Amino acid sequence: GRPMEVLFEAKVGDITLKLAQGDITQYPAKAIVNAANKRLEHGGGVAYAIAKACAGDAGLYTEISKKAMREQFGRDYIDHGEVVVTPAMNLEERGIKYVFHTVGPICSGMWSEELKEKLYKAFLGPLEKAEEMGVESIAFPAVSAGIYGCDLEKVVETFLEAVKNFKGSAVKEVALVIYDRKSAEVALKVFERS
Amino acid sequence: DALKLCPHEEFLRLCKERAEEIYPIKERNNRTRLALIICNTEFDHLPPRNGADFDITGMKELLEGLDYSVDVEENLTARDMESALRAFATRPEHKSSDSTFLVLMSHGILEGICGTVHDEKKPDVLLYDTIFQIFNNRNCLSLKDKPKVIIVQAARGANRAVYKTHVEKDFIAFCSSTPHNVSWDSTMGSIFITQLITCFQKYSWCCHLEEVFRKVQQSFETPRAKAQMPTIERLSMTRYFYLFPGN
Ligand SMILES: N=C1O[C@@H]2[C@H](O)[C@@H](COP(=O)(O)OP(=O)(O)OC[C@H]3O[C@@H](n4cnc5c(N)ncnc54)[C@H](O)[C@@H]3O)O[C@@H]2N1CCC[C@@H](N)C=O
Repeated sequence: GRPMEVLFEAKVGDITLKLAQGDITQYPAKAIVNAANKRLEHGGGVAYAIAKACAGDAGLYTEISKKAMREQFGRDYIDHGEVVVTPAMNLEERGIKYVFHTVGPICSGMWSEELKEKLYKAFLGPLEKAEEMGVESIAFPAVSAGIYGCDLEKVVETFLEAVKNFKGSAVKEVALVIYDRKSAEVALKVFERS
Repeated sequence: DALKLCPHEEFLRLCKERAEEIYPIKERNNRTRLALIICNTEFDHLPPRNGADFDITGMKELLEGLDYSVDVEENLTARDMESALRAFATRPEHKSSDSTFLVLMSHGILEGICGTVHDEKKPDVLLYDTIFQIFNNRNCLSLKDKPKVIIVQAARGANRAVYKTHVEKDFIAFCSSTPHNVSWDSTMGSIFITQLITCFQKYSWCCHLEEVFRKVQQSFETPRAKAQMPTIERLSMTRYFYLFPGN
């Protein structure tokens, strides 16, 4: 498919961390993370892209996701840090087995310690879910850096903090995937400071 | 986009020529209109109603623009919803008022509206009959013979001897039971409240309340939206309610 370009690779413990530029629906990781809302309504953003790539129809993957959410949490909504796991379906041909749905906070141009802790849990949650299931590779989008309007540099910094604080032996590869080139250059600068 | 005002000379004309057919307006200097918004956004056992904060602000500023003093109550149990309504019914400013608005927004079932702690195995429901009974002619004398407008947005999906004709008078309820499907677009909230505010802003200067509600319904009279058509319920008004914005 379209070009996947690794811009940075380093070891955080035994975990190999990569920063890549491209489409997360084409990244070769056993699990990819969705920047969802609390209802798993995949109506726009990377959520719509993942839902359509998995099921052909984004509305179908929304219903599949809502069924999984009730089965896994006993309710029809999730909070920051909680992760719903759904089959990747059509994405299996690219080596992706699961979608991990996470929900970041809505900054809307602001930033606070409350917003950071919510975004931190939304990044750490999928890492801990991968460790619980023995999933060896996981790829992340820039959760909350798009429609929810959190500053990209703060998002990438919070992501790196979750990776550095994560403790796990099953997870061997973590990737952050940025679509547009300008935001990927911003993320690379943050990666190199840290 | 703001509330269009009715000129004062048309306010005196309609009050004089069609006095027997419209609800009387209290003189603005001694008038103390009261309105109440009860909105449940967060629930213990139900999905959150995102966008409700924009609906609260929109409805509050619309009612204040219609010269109502608006009390706002948020995230109440069914017990406390009933207590707030009974307290609102006893307010003395109603004696110096000509009308009132009640705006109730939450999850709903067929028989009533849900409180914050509702669950299907342990229900927390304020029955609709309890709402009308609290404000009827026997229990709320300060609003007797005065129009009582009840706007209800009760999203379905929360659960997976006619003394009434004599006492329940001058009510009108405008109800939307659409399941909560608000988009996660900052510029707006629910489509029902957005259309309600827009039609009030455009038509309150020339149309009475029932005509404004029909303008809202007309905006849903299209194939993609007709399933969500809001309904007029428990109508007991004896006259037309002209808001006369700005008067
Ligand atoms: N219904 C919905 O469910 C989701 C959530 O509610 C909400 C979360 O927002 P989020 O957390 O900021 O995540 P985003 O997707 O916006 O961006 C996340 C970041 O990944 C980038 N990126 C986009 N594509 C790809 C891709 N293929 N590969 C790799 N990276 C990709 C973006 O450039 C960005 O940098 O949006 C969704 N949404 C629409 C609601 C908006 C509408 N109501 C109008 O307001």
